[PDB]
Amino acid sequence: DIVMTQSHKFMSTSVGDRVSITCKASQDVSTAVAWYQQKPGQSPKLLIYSASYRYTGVPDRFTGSGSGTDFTFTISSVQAEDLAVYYCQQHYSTPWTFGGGTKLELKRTVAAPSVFIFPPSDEQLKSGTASVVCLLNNFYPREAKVQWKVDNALQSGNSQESVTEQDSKDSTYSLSSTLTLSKADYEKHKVYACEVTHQGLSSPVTKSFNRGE
Amino acid sequence: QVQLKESGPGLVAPSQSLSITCTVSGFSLSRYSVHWVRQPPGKGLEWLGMIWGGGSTDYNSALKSRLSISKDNSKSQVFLKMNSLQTDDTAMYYCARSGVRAQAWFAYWGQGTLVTVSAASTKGPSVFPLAPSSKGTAALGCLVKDYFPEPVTVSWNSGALTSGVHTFPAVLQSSGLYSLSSVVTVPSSSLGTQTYICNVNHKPSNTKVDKKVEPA
Repeated sequence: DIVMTQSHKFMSTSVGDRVSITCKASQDVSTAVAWYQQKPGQSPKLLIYSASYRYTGVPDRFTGSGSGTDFTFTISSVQAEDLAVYYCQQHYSTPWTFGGGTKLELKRTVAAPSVFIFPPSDEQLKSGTASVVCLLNNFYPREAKVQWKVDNALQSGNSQESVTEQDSKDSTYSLSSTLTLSKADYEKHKVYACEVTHQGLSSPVTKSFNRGE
Repeated sequence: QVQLKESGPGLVAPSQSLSITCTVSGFSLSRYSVHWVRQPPGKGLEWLGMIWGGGSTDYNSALKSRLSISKDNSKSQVFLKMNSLQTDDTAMYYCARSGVRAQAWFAYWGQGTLVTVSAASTKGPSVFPLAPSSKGTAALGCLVKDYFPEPVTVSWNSGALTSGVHTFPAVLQSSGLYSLSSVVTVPSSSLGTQTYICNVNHKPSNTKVDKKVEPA
């Protein structure tokens, strides 16, 4: 089998920049190399086939070159919506094999998060469990610290968080953190606070609610 | 327009088989090859096999003959069958149509179907509101909790609302059940007046839930 190697799993760039992604085959594959773009939540989309041909409807900013073992995919002016994982693939001989992908990530100016806190619903409280959720909306860069406090005491070990991929229009991330307590613990405390530290905030921002108020 | 769509089981118990149907439209299966490719969550792509317009098949040797493919040209269906599933077979499975110049590159793909290999039980979600604060941009959402396996989808106001929506990656809790939130920011001014409903679908459990989200 033929191995296709992309040298980087990640490539940092900025909108309007030219970026090139390399893919090297372990055997001479002539010009039989395709390039796909896989945006978050979607299947791969074919951009280039036979090393340098654009597929129907593919924008002119995408090109490919190479022949033999060394192939390059280039975006001549990166657009915000070009955030994706790019894969090369050889279509030279079976089994068809893919490179391991290179995720483009876009540098942009600092944006502070807009922070929101949500109490558990009374519906859920019937169930015996309380989930409190904190949303950090549309910030950059990725690095952010969310600290939960319940009656002013720092929590640890009872939250999980997740973060979206860079947005296709504004290049920001958003983050959800969920603090999980039993219903009896939630009912016994009064003040629930999400404290957010981010490069865009001159000091940490706290959003909070009082149970029952 | 050329379209392919997979239908798969969601969960397969270990050692048992996987059957996936790829229904296509927009083209004739007698004239194009259809391939199967899979992608473990967060990982890369692995080509599995193809069935030619004419009926012949070829399979990746790595699958150790566990995989076969058949089709029904008249009903525009291609079927993947793979025996003896184990952990490495957890993945999103795609069918794709190859180009004709046949070229083994893949010009059209289905949306894929996630197969999770697990001895656990399917469980549908509970859906709770994230009600917009009474204390101007407002945020509201839906918390989608305690389901298995992945995935769920969430749209808002049946797809009418897309702008400023953020649906987060699920996280698996220690119970073995997933939890996910979907939020959206909207103008405060719409809150008295605009109705906001998150529409949740969990196909593994054949479950659909709409949840009206209101100021409390």
